[PDB]
Amino acid sequence: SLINFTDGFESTGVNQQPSGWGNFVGWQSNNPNNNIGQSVYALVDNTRAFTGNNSVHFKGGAAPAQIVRTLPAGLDKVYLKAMVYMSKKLGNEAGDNHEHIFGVRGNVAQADNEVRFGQIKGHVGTNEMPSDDISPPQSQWYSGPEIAADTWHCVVVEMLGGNRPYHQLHAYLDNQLIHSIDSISDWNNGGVNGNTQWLDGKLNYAFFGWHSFSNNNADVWMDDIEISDQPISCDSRELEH
Amino acid sequence: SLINFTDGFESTGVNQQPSGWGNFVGWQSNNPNNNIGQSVYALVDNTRAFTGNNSVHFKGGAAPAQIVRTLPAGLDKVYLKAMVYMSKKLGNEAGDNHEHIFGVRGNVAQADNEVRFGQIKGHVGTNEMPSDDISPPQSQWYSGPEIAADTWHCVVVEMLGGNRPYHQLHAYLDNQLIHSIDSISDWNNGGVNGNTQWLDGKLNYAFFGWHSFSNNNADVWMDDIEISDQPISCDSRELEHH
Ligand SMILES: [Ca+2]
Ligand SMILES: [Ca+2]
Ligand SMILES: [Mg+2]
Ligand SMILES: [Mg+2]
Ligand SMILES: [Mg+2]
Ligand SMILES: [Mg+2]
Repeated sequence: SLINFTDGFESTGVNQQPSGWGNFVGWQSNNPNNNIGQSVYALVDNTRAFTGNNSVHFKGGAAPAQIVRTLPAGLDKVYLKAMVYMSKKLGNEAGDNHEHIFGVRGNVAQADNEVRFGQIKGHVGTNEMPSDDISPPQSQWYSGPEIAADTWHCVVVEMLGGNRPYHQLHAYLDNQLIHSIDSISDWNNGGVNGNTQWLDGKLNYAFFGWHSFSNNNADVWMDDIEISDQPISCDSRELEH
Repeated sequence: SLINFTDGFESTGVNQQPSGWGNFVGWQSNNPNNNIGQSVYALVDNTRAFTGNNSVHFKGGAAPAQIVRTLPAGLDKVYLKAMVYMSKKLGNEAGDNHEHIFGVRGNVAQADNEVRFGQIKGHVGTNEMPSDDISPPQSQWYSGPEIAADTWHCVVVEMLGGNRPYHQLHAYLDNQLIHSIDSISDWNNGGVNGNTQWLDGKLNYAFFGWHSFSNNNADVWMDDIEISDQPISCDSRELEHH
């Protein structure tokens, strides 16, 4: 209703930043050096794709490599979805700090006010900034469902904000629930400093890519991105490839 | 002489960013949220100092916390100096990736074109971006001189660029030489991609603070910072012979 967006990257040339998207590359919003000569980039690639010719290829690590899209004013909730292919797994990973593929941010220039989905402490899940809280709690770290390397996955994240008693997040892999934030006790460290409305101010930009706080370089490809304020799920082709 | 700058932080109020410096805090140049309410900052502090009442207190980690000074155009060399007090050590440290306290950068917006002195792979030394090369080589890693936690140190970094056959860096602790780069074989990964003039374009901004690529939070205090195109050293008081 406020946004119904899809992108398969098919109209953008190879080695170019996806048309219509901004970037967050090397900790800089709209880095002017997002190009195939750098070690960190977010560029269209026609050598791997889920549909059509093209995907977006993120090459990064500790230095983020992301595309970023503005979200409409007044969103209460958002759904992020993509076909995702990664060089390493997420989940069930000893030694991890945290790493993420999808998120929303409040301020374009900074990664210090955002919600980050991928894994935390080696379990699929979420990190919020600026609290630096993480979900799930410590009991579940370094275990749980895996998002395997070297295959296409259909990943969906639902973020429910606005006028409800407690903001929520649900993440899915191939339409199976793999992570939930339903109440304050789903956070490790006291629940985003006690803020029940913890998506407030976060839904200004959507971002996709690779960002590791575990010192791991990766290559990630995404295709068939969808962003909506109404629910999204994976279709027969995305499930059964 | 184009620059001969000293700062003891005595004229700035406590909890304020040092007057006349820029910042690089949480990966943003001149971050407007550099204040005592945040988890990452670079602020004047009177709870510890080497001279007078005040030092600059860096609180950071993976997220950098730094002050930044613009350097004059056309430097061929620069010396960076400070009294430094750290919550953890540099050097002789197992499992370290790299971390740094001093540096110079070419472009104010990014940490991807700079020279970084502190430790690399647990030995005191230097990391260059964008090559990501490190000095000394692998044989010396996780060993060598220590810059101990919880005491004041007088640290000097000498960077020699310009028209010489190979750019050099030397670092000194209490006037003792602890780290040198003066030949391509001092680099682990084959020498900044072959660039003999590897300080070219790097002497635009000097920075001081804490930045870990080893996921270590720290608190660092510095006092009596100096920047110059002529040599800088430590006086007997700074050496703490007592
Ligand atoms: Ca496509
Ligand atoms: Ca002082
Ligand atoms: Mg699949
Ligand atoms: Mg669809
Ligand atoms: Mg001393
Ligand atoms: Mg002096």
